[PDB]
Amino acid sequence: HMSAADFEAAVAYVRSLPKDGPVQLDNAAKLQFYSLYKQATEGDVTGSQPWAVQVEARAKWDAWNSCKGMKSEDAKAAYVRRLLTLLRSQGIQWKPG
Amino acid sequence: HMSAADFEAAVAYVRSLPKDGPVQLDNAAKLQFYSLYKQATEGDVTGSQPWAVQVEARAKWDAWNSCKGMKSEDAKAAYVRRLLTLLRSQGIQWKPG
Repeated sequence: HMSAADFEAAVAYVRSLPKDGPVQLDNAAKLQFYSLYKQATEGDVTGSQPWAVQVEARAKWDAWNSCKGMKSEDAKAAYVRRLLTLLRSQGIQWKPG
Repeated sequence: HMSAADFEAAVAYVRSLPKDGPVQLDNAAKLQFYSLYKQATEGDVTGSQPWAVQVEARAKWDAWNSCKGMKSEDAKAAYVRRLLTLLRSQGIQWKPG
């Protein structure tokens, strides 16, 4: 079954999605994927908080900061689970391959 | 073109390979993928060196220790490039898609 070991396949799947294809990502989803991806691959949020005026960079950093403390494998599992749940919410089933 | 950004896709591809499929991985290749993967995703080698009688665990840790100091993004790129060159050496072309 699917585990954190499928995190890379899930990342590759998200990266492969076309701009206007069958899968749509709202800002919330993009921020969830971004922050879990960074937590999974870099650990806790790095550096200083971006300027408020950089609202997208700041939102990304804040979303990553909201994951501080999460173990890398737990972030990987959460990323995969979120992809699976998002795809189901759009009528799509996924597995690696 | 391909870059470290395709690391996840390359990992997922290697995981997808069946035991006796078109792609064959010798021990050297397995140790290269393992050590670059660990370097890329965890940084420098962790913990104590395994006992020699544990030949495979020792070989894997030693291969990871040989990557110590390598920047994570450089490890990712090296992994992707190694997959591309390994596949070419068996008459296969790969790309994420």
